[PDB]
Amino acid sequence: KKADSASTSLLSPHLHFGELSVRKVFHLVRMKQLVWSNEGNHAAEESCTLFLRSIGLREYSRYLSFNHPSSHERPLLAHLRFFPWVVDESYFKIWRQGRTGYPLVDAGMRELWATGWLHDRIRVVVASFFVKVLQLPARWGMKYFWDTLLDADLESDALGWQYITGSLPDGRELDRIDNPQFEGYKFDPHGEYVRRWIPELARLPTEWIHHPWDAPVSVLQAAGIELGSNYPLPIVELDAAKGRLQAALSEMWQLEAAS
Amino acid sequence: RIVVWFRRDLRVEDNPALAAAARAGGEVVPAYVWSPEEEGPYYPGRVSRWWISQSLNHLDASLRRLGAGKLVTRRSADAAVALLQLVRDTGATHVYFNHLYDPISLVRDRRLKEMLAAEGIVVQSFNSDLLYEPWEVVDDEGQPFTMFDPFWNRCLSMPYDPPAPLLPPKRINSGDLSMCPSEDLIFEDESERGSNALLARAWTPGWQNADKALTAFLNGPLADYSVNRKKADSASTSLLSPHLHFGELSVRKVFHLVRMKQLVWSNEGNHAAEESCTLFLRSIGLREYSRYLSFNHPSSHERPLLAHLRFFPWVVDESYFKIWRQGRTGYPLVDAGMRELWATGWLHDRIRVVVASFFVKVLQLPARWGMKYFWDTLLDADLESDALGWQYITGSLPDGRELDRIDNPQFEGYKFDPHGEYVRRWIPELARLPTEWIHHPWDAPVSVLQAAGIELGSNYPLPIVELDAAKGRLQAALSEMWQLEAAS
Amino acid sequence: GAVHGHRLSTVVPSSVTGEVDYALADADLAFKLHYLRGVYYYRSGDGLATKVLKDPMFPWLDDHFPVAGRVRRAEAERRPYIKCNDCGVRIVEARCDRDMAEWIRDAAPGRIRQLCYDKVLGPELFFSPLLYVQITNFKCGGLALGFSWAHLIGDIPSAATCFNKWAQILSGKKPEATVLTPPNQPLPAAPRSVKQVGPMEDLWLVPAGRDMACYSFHVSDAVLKKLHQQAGTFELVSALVWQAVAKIRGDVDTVTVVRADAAARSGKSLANEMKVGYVESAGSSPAKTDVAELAALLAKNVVDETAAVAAFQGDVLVYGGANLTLVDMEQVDLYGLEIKGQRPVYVEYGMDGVGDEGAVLVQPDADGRGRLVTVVLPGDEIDSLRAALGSA
Ligand SMILES: Cc1cc2nc3c(=O)[nH]c(=O)nc-3n(C[C@H](O)[C@H](O)[C@H](O)COP(=O)(O)OP(=O)(O)OC[C@H]3O[C@@H](n4cnc5c(N)ncnc54)[C@H](O)[C@@H]3O)c2cc1C
Ligand SMILES: Cc1cc2nc3c(=O)[nH]c(=O)nc-3n(C[C@H](O)[C@H](O)[C@H](O)COP(=O)(O)OP(=O)(O)OC[C@H]3O[C@@H](n4cnc5c(N)ncnc54)[C@H](O)[C@@H]3O)c2cc1C
Repeated sequence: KKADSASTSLLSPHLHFGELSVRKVFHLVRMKQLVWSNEGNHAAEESCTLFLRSIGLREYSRYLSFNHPSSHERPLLAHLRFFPWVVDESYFKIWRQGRTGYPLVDAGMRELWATGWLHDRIRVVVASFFVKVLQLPARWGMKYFWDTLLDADLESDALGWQYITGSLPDGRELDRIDNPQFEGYKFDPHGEYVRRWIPELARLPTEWIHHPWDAPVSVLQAAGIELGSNYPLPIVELDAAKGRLQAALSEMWQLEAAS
Repeated sequence: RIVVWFRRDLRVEDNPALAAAARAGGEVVPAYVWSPEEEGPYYPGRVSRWWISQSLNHLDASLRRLGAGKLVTRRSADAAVALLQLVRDTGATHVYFNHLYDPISLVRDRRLKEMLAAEGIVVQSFNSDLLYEPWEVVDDEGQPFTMFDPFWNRCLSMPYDPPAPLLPPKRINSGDLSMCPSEDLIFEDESERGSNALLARAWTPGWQNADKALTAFLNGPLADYSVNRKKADSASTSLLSPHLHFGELSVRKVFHLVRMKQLVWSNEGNHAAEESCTLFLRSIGLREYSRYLSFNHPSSHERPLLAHLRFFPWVVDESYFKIWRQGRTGYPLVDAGMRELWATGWLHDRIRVVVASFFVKVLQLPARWGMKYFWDTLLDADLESDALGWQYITGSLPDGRELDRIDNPQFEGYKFDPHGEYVRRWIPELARLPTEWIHHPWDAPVSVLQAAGIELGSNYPLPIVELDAAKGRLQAALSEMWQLEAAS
Repeated sequence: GAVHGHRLSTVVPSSVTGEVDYALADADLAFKLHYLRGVYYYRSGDGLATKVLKDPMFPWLDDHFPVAGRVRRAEAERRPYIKCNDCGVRIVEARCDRDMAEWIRDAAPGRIRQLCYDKVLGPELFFSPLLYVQITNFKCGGLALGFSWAHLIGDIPSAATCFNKWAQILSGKKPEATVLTPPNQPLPAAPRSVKQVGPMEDLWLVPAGRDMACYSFHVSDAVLKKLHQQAGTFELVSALVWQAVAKIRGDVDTVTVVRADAAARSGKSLANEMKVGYVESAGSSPAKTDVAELAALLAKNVVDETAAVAAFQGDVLVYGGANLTLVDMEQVDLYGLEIKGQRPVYVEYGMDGVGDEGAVLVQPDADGRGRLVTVVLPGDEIDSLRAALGSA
């Protein structure tokens, strides 16, 4: 789950272009499991279990597209057909440039433009934020991912969005917005991920690094930060966004039971 | 019996004061007094204070492991007052310290000699900071040198070598200092402690870490120093400057260790590494020349630091100074360095040249302003070395850099950051901007800046001052200065 | 050799709650100046590193989001409420090169106060956490969890049953749901079981003046039945100390007593329905009383003042405010704090913010065989009561 280090395989774009046989990955990992088990390395043994599960998610990516493809009666994200999307090209551009004032969101949005790749958990942070905070058309941030991901994969992109929007029973809870400090603590305990991609925030102590707008002015200035000039103010506030979330979801469930 | 007064020699190896107190026979009381009010404008700045707080703790344990009760920490506004309370309180015969060379210490410390010699204390001062004493190196008429090349050429041809580094004491005897109290020193505002502690991401102050950084550089990037010393996109230099400012490392050990590496490399045919040592010692000699300048030609009133820029009409503009500190100038090489200076307390020497040259050539703000900011943000903020650097970049020295001239940012970029990887590390916004325009984005076509995802003015700032406006205003400011200068 | 190196962190609810006000009852506001200090001790610190203890707190505080809020005051036409902003609860990491076994069998003055964080609704009223958790490692490989919990948030059954839903979380079992969705709405003379004290501004702790101190004692099942051979257990070892304190100070004929009765409990997990009521020794001197009758006195001579304390408009202090007050909690799941398999070796609850009257909390032990009782006393007073109790 950590993004403050190279914790995952970074085989993502290779596997999309068939540059590496998943069957070879499977056989080699399974045999690594056997040696570690025999070496008393239980944690490492446990690790391959989860890594193969991540391989299986790519299998499930093709399963869902072969069995349950989507065109017209239930196209992808059909359940929010009736969602009141904020059509605001200004907010989209601010999300694109990583100028949203939410560090973990801005950090990952820089790396995405920089290296054409993002850690999975950061793939949800900037995506959950795009549809549950700024609440823009999910079809919009989909086309940005398509243009700026090297491992841009039709089925796996489909699965990943369906996951964060809650479009299928495995997915994530809809009327709910992740507190940034929850994200930060799971994906970035020492804030070193955004310090590396947002060197402006380097002096901000770890306690506030994922939510600078709640910091006392005395702390912001001690870190040489001045919200609005040095590092942006939160373009949309969380309270004003979960509020907007209820007003947009029941308006739609009202539209739902009306047809 | 003997007090050892620490100031900017927070080490235990090759420390002639402490090593002679221990070899006198009697006890040794090692102490440090924090008298910053005596430093006037050169009162230690924010992040330099954070270093001393760790360096002293670190030197405390070192001293205690060698048989000491403690390092006595005294507080005062006058060093003599606190020092002679201690000679009384702790009752000593002698006071030993290693003498500094800045204009403040030079006369404060001769007021201490007499002040202490009037209450019967014998005082002795030793050399802890220079290969050669400033009076030891002169020209053929016995005069000080005025340029760096003849001076360093002399040290390299001195009739004797720099004294070999002394060993540390076998152990030191302090007696019972359970009596003697130490004042809890305050180096950090409560408000700043949480951001000051993030400086440890990049640095670890201390005699012990200075020693590990030296053997890291000696066995690593020293061999390529001849060809890479100017680049800021790799760790090309020793990163020893804060350690050397606080005297946590001997320069006489560095000299001797480097001269041994050279002899071996010369016997291995490694000609490029052999010149690397020649050039790195020269950098050690620039630190020697900083002391040689502040001792032989001090700041006076008859002629101050930047005296050649007396009638220079500076731009006074607090807005510009704010943009410069925040690295939002719109010049990527400058912004990249201003971001790293704030985040780590350190800058490669050539990025110092870039950010300071930009300060007095493009924004043309009072050099004092930037000299003060440097003092609050640099971990190695060093009186004589900072003076020499600003004197060099403004052209007060005959050695120094031309006055009536602005660097093309591509000239700076190709010398210190040829692949743009320094800019891209510290300004990730411009990661996808090609090397060809990464140091002057304002010149790129819109298509190229749109491909790089850059909107000059929203994604990354516009040039706060354009080069051609800066050069026009520089000639108008110098002509204004030169018509004024003749009017006197 | 005290506990050292505190470094503090915050945890928040996993979901952001939003604009949301938690109205608190006037029974909640009645205890706004009292604070519970529960500490649980564990043989093993093994496998309970700080991230394993911290990680479950995020889902836990989505079920208990008002404890991660902070206090505000609405205007009148000033009653306080809980701002549903996720300030979170502060976690304090500390160690002690002590062996924990050594320290629990020490009868130490003020260890309750060393292993729980020292802070209350205080000068910074609007940014003061409602809950702190301090994780103290020992060189024994022991680990004590001291919880500093405001009584405004909840009673002690509420405090103790929410902390173990946390331990249910940690170990991988599913807690039974939180109940706070019937909102709290508002509603004479100073009730005698409580005590009036002057307008309390923004620091909700009454200074005691004469320095109060914690201490506690094991009363075993053997003395549990000489108790019998002389009204259930808690009001005879309540009676034991009530008079014991009475030969210490004398004017001890009034005493109020706090009840954690589950029969009056609403079912809602963030409440304040402990029941409050006077006791008076009219017949003869508690210091002159035989214990078996003041025990008999505290069972049927009980007086229900609970409804009236909440209806009090004004700041009051009930534990140790007016009379000495004994504590009814012996039936609170304190050894249900199961860290996956490990349930504690030792649990003791303290308090602060209780007036100079003192208070005694009567609560269970490891075996469910005897009781543990913590006594808040004017510190000069535990010198003698330990002698006073030593006979018993
Ligand atoms: C909104 C969103 C969009 C995504 N878009 C893509 C995409 O275009 N292409 C893509 O390959 N993955 C996509 N993913 C899945 C996941 O984010 C990446 O596969 C993973 O982060 C790439 O890093 P890695 O190769 O080091 O992963 P590892 O941890 O090394 O996983 C091993 C391999 O398993 C596969 N995999 C792992 N997790 C997933 C997953 N959740 N879904 C599908 N396959 C997975 C990948 O091929 C990956 O290389 C998306 C996820 C989300 C939430
Ligand atoms: C405007 C300006 C301000 C400066 N301010 C300082 C300052 O506050 N403190 C400071 O120590 N240096 C200062 N310098 C000098 C130089 O920038 C630093 O010495 C160097 O950047 C430190 O990095 P380093 O230790 O890796 O140097 P290296 O290249 O590894 O050199 C080894 C050592 O030689 C010494 N040295 C190298 N160059 C110089 C120099 N030009 N003048 C004096 N000593 C030198 C330092 O002690 C340094 O640690 C300044 C230069 C300029 C142009």
